[PDB]
Amino acid sequence: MERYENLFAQLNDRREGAFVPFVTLGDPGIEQSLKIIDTLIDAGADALELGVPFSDPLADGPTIQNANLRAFAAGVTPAQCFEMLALIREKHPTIPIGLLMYANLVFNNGIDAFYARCEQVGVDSVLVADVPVEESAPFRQAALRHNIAPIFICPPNADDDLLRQVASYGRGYTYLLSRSGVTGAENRGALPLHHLIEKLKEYHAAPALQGFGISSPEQVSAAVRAGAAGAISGSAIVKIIEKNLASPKQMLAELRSFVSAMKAASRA
Amino acid sequence: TTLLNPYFGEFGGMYVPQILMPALNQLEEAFVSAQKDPEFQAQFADLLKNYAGRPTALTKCQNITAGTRTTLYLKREDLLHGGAHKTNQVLGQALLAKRMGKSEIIAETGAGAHGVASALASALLGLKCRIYMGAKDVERQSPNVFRMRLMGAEVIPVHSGSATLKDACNEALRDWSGSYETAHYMLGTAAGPHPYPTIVREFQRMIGEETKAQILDKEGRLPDAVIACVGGGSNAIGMFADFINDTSVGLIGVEPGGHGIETGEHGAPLKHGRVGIYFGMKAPMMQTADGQIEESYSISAGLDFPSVGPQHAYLNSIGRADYVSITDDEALEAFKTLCRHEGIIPALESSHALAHALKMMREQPEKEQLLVVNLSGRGDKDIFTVHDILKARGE
Ligand SMILES: O=P(O)(O)OCCNS(=O)(=O)c1ccc(OC(F)(F)F)cc1
Ligand SMILES: C=C(/N=C/c1c(COP(=O)(O)O)cnc(C)c1O)C(=O)O
Ligand SMILES: [Cl-]
Ligand SMILES: [Cl-]
Ligand SMILES: [Cl-]
Ligand SMILES: [Cl-]
Ligand SMILES: [Cl-]
Ligand SMILES: [Cs+]
Ligand SMILES: [Cs+]
Repeated sequence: MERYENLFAQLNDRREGAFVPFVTLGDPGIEQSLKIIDTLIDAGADALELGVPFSDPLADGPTIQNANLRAFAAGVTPAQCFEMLALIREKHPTIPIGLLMYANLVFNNGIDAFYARCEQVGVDSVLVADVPVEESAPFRQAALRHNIAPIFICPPNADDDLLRQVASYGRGYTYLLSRSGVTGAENRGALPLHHLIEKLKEYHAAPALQGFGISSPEQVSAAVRAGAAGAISGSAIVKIIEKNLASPKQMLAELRSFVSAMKAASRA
Repeated sequence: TTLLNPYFGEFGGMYVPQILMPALNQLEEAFVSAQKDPEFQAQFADLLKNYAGRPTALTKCQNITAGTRTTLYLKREDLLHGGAHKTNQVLGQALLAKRMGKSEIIAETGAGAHGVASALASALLGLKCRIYMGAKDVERQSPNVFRMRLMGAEVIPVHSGSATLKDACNEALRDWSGSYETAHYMLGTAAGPHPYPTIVREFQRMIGEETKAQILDKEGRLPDAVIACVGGGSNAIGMFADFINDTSVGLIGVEPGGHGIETGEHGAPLKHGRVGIYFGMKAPMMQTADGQIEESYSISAGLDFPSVGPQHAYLNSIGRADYVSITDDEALEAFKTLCRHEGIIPALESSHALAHALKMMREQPEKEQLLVVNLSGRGDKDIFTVHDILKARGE
């Protein structure tokens, strides 16, 4: 969890927001995914959000559904994902790495054993998309025992009780949801979130990253201007992978151009 | 926090994205309030009696038990308006949707019987109904697609994954997570996140209450066992609930064996799966060794689902209820037997329950036993699929 603390301290010094891409590990294959991730980092990614392919990702829209499917077509398993995470950490000692999990993959062979493996490969946070705060106790306890930040969701319909819980329970960063619905670049968030950002800061929550529907540099700037510590973009990144499956070279060139632009938008 | 216990032992819970928790809490509050509201209860009772036709008959077989000491009654949910037990709890949930000010209904359907129930209640009560249905089921349960569309509902084919009930369930939840302010998710079985397993049971429990009163009137005693097929668990928990405290009454749930348990092409997670977390609930799952949710298989679209409701997992764990499986071929033979020797065309789902009852009788034909099968629906949706299968044999 300390890699996030170090990142946000450095970004605060430079009056900078964080830009955090999401991709599915192993999409479209293990080798190309590792190259994709190296390009995301070289182009300016401040941290990573990394999905482990799951059979039924019910918080994801079609773009990331298809990313999961491509990884499965390449035979990618959670065990291979942990192999990949070790290789990423070996190359990149300081970048914060957060996993996007669904509950059954964490629960399957023991919750404690899952977070132990996260600690052994050098993961910094885990977000379990289908575990609300009300069900979170064994997950967040296991995370903290293994020095893993448990990532909580602050939705736009959050009441005061929820803001206080996520501020107290969370570590690393607070996930500020742009909108209702599932992941996807096509639906862009509607209501401003200034109130929630300010309450989270009042309650000493982990710094807020906005996500869902962030697909353009203007949206990244707007998140920072509204007071958030940064922004996460997944479907817009994955769309570049989908569009360039037959040209891996062009795929990385467009990913680099997009990430650098999205990162530039986070700089004051 | 919740008003009611979300768990049955270790099973159950509310494993949904945080965004959906206010909708679940709102639904739970509306349910608790409605259960105390005499006006809601009277409207629900009125619809069940004068619109749906309750109470349903309890029919004594006679031909198919001849030469044995089994007495077999069928609880005739096939006679309910819509053609299946699904109508009972749809009427209650539709009233809940209106109580919460929702104007739209989302539903999943496999057999199409819950889709038809959702469409007819939405037509009656003024709701705009959209129904997700796997594309395989759109074909093999096609009569219910025609019925849904003729009542004005939107039927959305789902081509993803196995293109069956699980995949429809995924799309329904994904939709709800972005539309819950206006749409109520009318989940069709006793599964999913709390409060659905509780609501669905309470809105189906008249099945077992009527059965108890009817058996006592006709036989002067409780049944030895009540038998029901188990997809997500609604018709079985509806039959079981009023008998749970009558410890002499066996509670037998029948999961689909598909092509045979040993083939892995089945829908029997309660006896052949492993506890996991999916579709909002901690419950037995068909899953791979590393925790991917599998695809199920059954000849019967209504049972073709890789999990089961949490109260059944709990009743099994403590030994109060016993669960078994019946294969495609066993279900088909029971379907033919009921058509030809009692003049009732059963749903293929319900045929799994009947097949196990006929096995209990045939295996021990001198055992005196008084049995009730929940005949959860009629087989009009299955006649073209079954006819094709039998024609390909010869029969
Ligand atoms: O840019 P988009 O719209 O594709 O957003 C994708 C971001 N990916 S992620 O791992 O942060 C992410 C975060 C939360 C999710 O569900 C939950 F909110 F319920 F937890 C799902 C994915
Ligand atoms: C899956 C559906 N129904 C299932 C069903 C079932 C299995 O569902 P429950 O376990 O919830 O009763 C049993 N009997 C009939 C007539 C059914 O239609 C559906 O119509 O969507
Ligand atoms: Cl491939
Ligand atoms: Cl904190
Ligand atoms: Cl009541
Ligand atoms: Cl329509
Ligand atoms: Cl009484
Ligand atoms: Cs008999
Ligand atoms: Cs099932």
